[PDB]
Amino acid sequence: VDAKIAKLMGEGYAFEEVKRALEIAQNNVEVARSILREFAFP
Repeated sequence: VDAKIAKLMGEGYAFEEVKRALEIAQNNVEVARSILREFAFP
C-alpha cells in the first residue's frame, strides 16, 4: 500500500483521496487511479 500511495501521489493526487480510492479499489492501483480520475473533486 505504501508503494501504491506513493505512486498515486507522485501522479499528483492528494493523500486522503488516494488512501480512500485505494480502500474502495481493494488496493488495485489501476482501479484506484480510475476512481480518482472519475470522482476526485475538483
